[PDB]
Amino acid sequence: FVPFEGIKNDLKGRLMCYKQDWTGGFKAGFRILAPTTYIFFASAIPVISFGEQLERSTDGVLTAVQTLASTAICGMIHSIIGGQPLLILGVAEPTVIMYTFMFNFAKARPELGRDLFLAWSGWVCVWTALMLFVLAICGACSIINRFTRVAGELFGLLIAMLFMQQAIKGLVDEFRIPERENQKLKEFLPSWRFANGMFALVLSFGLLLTGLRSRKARSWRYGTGWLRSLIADYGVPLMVLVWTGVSYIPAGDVPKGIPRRLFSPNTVVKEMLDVPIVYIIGAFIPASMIAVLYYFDHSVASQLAQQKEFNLRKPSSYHYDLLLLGFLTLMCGLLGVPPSNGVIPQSPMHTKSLAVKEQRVSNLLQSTMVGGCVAAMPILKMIPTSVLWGYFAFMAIESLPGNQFWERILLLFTAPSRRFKVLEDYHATFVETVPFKTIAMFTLFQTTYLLICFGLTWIPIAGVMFPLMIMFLIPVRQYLLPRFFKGAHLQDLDAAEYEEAP
Amino acid sequence: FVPFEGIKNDLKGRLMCYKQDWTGGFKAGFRILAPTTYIFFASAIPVISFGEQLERSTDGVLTAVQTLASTAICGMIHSIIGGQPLLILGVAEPTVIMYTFMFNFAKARPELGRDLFLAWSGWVCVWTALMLFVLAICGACSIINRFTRVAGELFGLLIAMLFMQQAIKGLVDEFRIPERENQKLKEFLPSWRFANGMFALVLSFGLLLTGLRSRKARSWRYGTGWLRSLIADYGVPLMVLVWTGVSYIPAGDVPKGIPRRLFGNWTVVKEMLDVPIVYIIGAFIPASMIAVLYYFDHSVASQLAQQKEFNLRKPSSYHYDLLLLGFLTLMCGLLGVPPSNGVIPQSPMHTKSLATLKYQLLRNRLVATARRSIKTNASLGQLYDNMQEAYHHMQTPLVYQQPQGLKELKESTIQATPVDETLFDIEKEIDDLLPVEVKEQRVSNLLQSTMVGGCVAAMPILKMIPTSVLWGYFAFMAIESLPGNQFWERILLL
Repeated sequence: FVPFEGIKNDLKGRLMCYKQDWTGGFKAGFRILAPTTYIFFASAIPVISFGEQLERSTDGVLTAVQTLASTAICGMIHSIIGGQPLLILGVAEPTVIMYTFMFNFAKARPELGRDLFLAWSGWVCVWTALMLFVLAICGACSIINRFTRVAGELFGLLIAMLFMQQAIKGLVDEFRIPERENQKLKEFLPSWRFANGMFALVLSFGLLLTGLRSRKARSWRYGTGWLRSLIADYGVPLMVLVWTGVSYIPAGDVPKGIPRRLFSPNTVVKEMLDVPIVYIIGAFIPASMIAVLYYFDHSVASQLAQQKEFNLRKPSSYHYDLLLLGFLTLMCGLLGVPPSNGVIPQSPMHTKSLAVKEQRVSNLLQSTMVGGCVAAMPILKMIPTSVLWGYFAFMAIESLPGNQFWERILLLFTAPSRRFKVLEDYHATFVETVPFKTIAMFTLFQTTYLLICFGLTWIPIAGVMFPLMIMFLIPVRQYLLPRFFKGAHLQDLDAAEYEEAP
Repeated sequence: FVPFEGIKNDLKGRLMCYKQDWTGGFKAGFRILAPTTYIFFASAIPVISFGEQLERSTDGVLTAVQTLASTAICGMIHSIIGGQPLLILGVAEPTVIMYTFMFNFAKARPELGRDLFLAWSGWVCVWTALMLFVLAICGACSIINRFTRVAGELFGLLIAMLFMQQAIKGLVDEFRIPERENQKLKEFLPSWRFANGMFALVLSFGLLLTGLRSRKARSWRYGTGWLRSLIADYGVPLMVLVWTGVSYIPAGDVPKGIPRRLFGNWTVVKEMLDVPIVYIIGAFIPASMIAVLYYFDHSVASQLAQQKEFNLRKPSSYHYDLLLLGFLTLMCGLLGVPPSNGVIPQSPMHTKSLATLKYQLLRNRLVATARRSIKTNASLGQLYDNMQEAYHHMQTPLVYQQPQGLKELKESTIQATPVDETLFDIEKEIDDLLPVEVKEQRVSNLLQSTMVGGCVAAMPILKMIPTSVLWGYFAFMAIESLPGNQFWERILLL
């Protein structure tokens, strides 16, 4: 834990390949575009969905333009001066949740209001950058090995639940009058509101079901190899386009705003000095919580992108990456946009697509395209919001497959006389090596923790504390769990490597 | 092609399993209700839709009451004295089309007009009955044997396309204005028309998708076997009820008719004699067309319910079935209702449901016997003989064929392995040595026909069903009319 040691080590490790990285990227030629476009489509649509969530949750202060710009800037900078180019940057759901909490707090206070929300957010980002610098300097990244599977899987399921809740909220709001739209428009008549809601249900469920079916095209039997690969890779953007075109079918027989489409339109230092000093101090709380969230997620995403099975020939840069994230957080705060952090499963998808051809080019190009999406905002404003709610549900459902916590929940909800069906197919090792009752106790404890965190998320002010509960899982797993469980049981239940059996 | 030879052979063949048919039907208790309810819904929904279509296109002379009564009476009579109880009788779309043509013709003739439409229809039915009698007596059904598998696969695909086209037409009509309702109503505004159409789309697609998914409940890792069997048996009726309930959720914020909802017999002999004799003779033309259509439809439906893959132990009655169809057509014409005939996919679906019923009964019996034997000796070869004995005891003694019997114990199964329960799972292995067999009987057909008959008295309950549910079920049946026919598989592989 010698100060600055990790940063110097990572800088020296990565400084012997910079030219090699760029040249290898250039040598890839035009064949490097397919992974680039694949990751670009994997990253842009979720970012637009988060932007729409912010727009509906920030009264239009933050929209898809801000999230797109933040993603582009942070990604390109991480490409140029980052330590782990394979890591994908963007605006993630936890950041959106923290910003929603911050806005809900700021609005209720006449001192700050909606006009000083961005200034307060920038102060929060300054504090977060300070804490990230402190963490990177004090060598806290040396203990990333303690982020055991339990915490990662619980956080994944929590994010999936948040996505599902957001999709349901969007579908429910599709039946109502938007808060900041004229109420005398013909499209907001009760008949047209009901029609718009029903059309939104149709479009969202069509998108969701077709995407889920298309995810598994390479296991189909019809069509050419290149077509099957194309479907399995781009079923998401293809379905988004198809259901947009479908949404345009009755356009001639219905009012202009049927179905509803993206509401997003086509420096804040001066206001920073106007924030009362007391709130500049009070920005410490959300700043600390955001620092915790980032310290978790960036490290976990880098780890996932740097799995040993990839046989990567270049070292890791956890400390330098955290320092660069602190700087990026500061700059995003100054520019009045939400900060970005490493994202999942975008980084592992980028790594698998590059399978390895490590370079700083693919990420740079994909971030440049995500930024250029801003210049095409008139094109993006053709997408209905029901498609975005369907996409939220799609992400929620797709977070589950590789999660052992979800599998153990399913085992819990399986009838006793039916575990042979579970054994018949692929499964984990703890099913055979561990007694069922211990698995049940573990799953009950994990589920209780997850529901406690989800319920805390609903608290208006104190609900900004869920990163603390997530972080508490490290000391709990370290000390309390061994008391109530026995060695190999915990080791197999909380293995760092995904084990499967035939 | 000797006169009466085919009918005599069919009657001789069937008369030696009649009491066996009834006793087999009564052997199973209420467990026979699952095939009965499945087929009852499959037969009632299309008949109600056809009745509504006839009511719209026939100026209210023929409604769903007539089609329901025809289906019920013809089904009961066939189930009692049919000859092939696996056949399901009902009013088919071709009959609807022909009756629509006949009404459109009669309405333009002042001599016939509208009041004399049913009498002319009855005379057409009399001619059709005579033609069917001639075809049955001369053994014209022998040509049915010549027709190969493709001759039935093509017909099945044609019926599937008809059902899908009907579903799409209903969904489209949900968006437009009915030609009989009051044009100046709140629920018929353009905005409310669009809302109704979109709600209908939601309801129909939900019913279709949930039914298709619940069809496969038996191969699930979750729930108790009793619950999985209940779902796999009554999913489609359950989904009909569930989505009917869902359609009522927004009822407090919409006009009266959003979404759109759905809504005995007599004798025409007296007015039959009032028809002038230029149309009694003129009925020969549509009579010949309907006779040929029924001759083809009845036979193909009967032979699609008797595929060789099902290993049926009882003979066929094509000739006697055609004779009874002629008699039933005469009766229906005299009663002033459209005639019934063998309908697909209802008949192959009936056979499949009965096969599944027998398979599940056999699986339960063999699992119970295996569990009993595993405790006492369980020698893995003394247990298999016990299972074979249980199988043989369960079967019904007949005179034509012999039970298939449990198939050979696979080499891999024995090589993998008294008997160690840890290395012998009954559920995994029992499915691999069970033959395909059909629980043939006359009780399911009679109960389904009686339920269709009671639907006539249960109209106020039927008034709550939205039409989008009907269209979703039509799509489900269309997908059911190509459940893996070799023609469809070969088209897929291309």
